[PDB]
Amino acid sequence: STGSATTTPIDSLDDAYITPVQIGTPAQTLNLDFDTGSSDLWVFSSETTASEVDGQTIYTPSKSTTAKLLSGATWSISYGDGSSSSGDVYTDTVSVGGLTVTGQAVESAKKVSSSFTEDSTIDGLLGLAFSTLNTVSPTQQKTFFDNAKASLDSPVFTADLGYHAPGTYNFGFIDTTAYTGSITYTAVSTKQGFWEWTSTGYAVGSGTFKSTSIDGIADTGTTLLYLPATVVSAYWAQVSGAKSSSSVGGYVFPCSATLPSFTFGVGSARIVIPGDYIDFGPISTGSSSCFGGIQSSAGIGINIFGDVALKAAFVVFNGATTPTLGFASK
Ligand SMILES: NCCN1CCOCC1
Repeated sequence: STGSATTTPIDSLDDAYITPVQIGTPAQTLNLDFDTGSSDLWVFSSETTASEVDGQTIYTPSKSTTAKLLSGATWSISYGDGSSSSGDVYTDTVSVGGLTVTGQAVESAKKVSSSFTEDSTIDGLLGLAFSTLNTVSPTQQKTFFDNAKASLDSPVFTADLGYHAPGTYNFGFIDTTAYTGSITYTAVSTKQGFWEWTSTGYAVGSGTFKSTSIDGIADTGTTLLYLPATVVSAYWAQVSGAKSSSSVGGYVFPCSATLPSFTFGVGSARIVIPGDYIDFGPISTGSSSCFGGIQSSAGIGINIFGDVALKAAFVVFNGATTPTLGFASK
């Protein structure tokens, strides 16, 4: 079997991407944030505290004739960005672009932090990292991808995020028309439960490519590109007036600037991120200072190849016996 769904930016800055998911019987369509950096499928629901719901579509397990309460199971998750959510668990039928999983754990939220409440367009998350990170206790649950893998034509999912435009998440197949040139595959470590790979280096604009090992994760659930301070400083040093601001919490640059591109290595291949992808608009409404799309991972502990980097590429998440990551230009 296969599945194909359109993913769309939630706003004019591509701050996140939402993809419709059908849950239950009859179908209840929620727009979820497909997250390759986490492993819980969780949703805003009829059980979420009234004050913590602001415009999101909710999942009502009681109106789903296939929803089964997973007895004594609870989930609680804290993300790198400080946001959190928690609640109880149902098993239900879940479909993504025509690919169906029966008995998928749907984690129903009782509590969400304010960061989730303020994003009216994000109805929950669909975790696509390795099932070892799943927070369901006392019995861990598998991801949608893990549940479908046996049924899939090929054990893969692809991420094709758009810049200021719609994109696609495909399951079970590789769309050979969605990229140019070839897909370069690279090794993956699943020890931390993430799609963790090693980039072979980088370049700023038309500068000479620097061969250096950058370990990081392919994370669709993180908006920006988080890299070592040496790397990020070399990038922002090319932007006139750019500086690291402690008040704003990152590198800012004049909104009138035309940014240089950023290239990252995948083996001997190169993915070029156009400069416009790195502009995240005014730091505050009406400001002529803009927020940068390339930030330092020094406070994080891990380098993150988020949407800023992934949207410049056609990305294959190969869930073969030994998982790997594929990247092609598009
Ligand atoms: N609510 C703050 C975080 N979110 C994250 C996703 O993009 C929009 C802003």
